Amino acid sequence: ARTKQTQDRFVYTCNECKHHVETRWHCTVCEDYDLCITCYNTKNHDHKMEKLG
Amino acid sequence: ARTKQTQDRFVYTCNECKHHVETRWHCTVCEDYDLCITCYNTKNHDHKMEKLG
Ligand SMILES: [Cl-]
Ligand SMILES: [Cl-]
Ligand SMILES: [Zn+2]
Ligand SMILES: [Zn+2]
Ligand SMILES: [Zn+2]
Ligand SMILES: [Zn+2]
Repeated sequence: ARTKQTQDRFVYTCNECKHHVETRWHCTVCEDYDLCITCYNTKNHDHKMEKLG
Repeated sequence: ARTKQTQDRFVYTCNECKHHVETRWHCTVCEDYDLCITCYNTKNHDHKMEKLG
């Protein structure tokens, strides 16, 4: 038997271009700062970042 | 930036023992009939089944 269960998930946007991102450079210092790959390679953030997918 | 999004998913139980199942034998004929592996191997359903995980 199957039923529906409601749950949540995280959805990310690039803090710079405001676009939806799944692969993202995540700031290890800011609380809530992510960049798309293009913005990472264009306007680089002055904190250590990690690339998450 | 991250925010929460609400969404749903399917959760399955064994129609026989009523336990939660993730690996399950699914009836190809009934609309809503699943068996856990133990119940599949114990009280077999008189329809073709497929094993889903
Ligand atoms: Cl990159
Ligand atoms: Cl089996
Ligand atoms: Zn961007
Ligand atoms: Zn930062
Ligand atoms: Zn069962
Ligand atoms: Zn059946």
